Amino acid sequence: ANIVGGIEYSINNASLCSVGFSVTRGATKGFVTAGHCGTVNATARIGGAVVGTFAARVFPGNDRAWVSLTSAQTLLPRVANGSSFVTVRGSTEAAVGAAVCRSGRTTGYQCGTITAKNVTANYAEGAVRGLTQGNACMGRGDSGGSWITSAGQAQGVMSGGNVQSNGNNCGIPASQRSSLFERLQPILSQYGLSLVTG
Repeated sequence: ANIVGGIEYSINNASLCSVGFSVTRGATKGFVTAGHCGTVNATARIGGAVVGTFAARVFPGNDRAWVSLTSAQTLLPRVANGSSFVTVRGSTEAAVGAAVCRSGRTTGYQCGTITAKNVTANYAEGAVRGLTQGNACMGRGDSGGSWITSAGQAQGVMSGGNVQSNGNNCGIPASQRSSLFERLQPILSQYGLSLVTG
């Protein structure tokens, strides 16, 4: 499969999440995603086909993981924006107030601004600390997916947010949204990963 931020993948033939970003670990191909999407060794599929397995994750506390892919997968420095793409150009972290977008299999490509840093989410499984908050909308299944600026700076991976009874927070105003992502930089260093860029 072609590995593009925001696309769907399944975990053990069960849950669906979204790809974060193509990465390498030495010779090993991978993608980063959210930790709550799978346990170590869980099987990832795209397009009906096995593409790899969860190599490592931290969740709760953090919310991060990477999927170690077979060599047959095609890593790409891209995030889905409708039928188009946003090129991944680096991992510079944006400040509060910056515009940012996110991509995922439920709500597609959505944009807003960064409103706060170092936010704690109290999820079912436990607290997750250190999250960045934006007011782009999202919904269930967008977890793991890319957060990126239009200028191509990869920010992090979708963790959670204040989804409403319809499964998303797109039906409330931006001022009322809390959409939380796990910062990319600590994921990259904890697992020794390099971001695929173009």
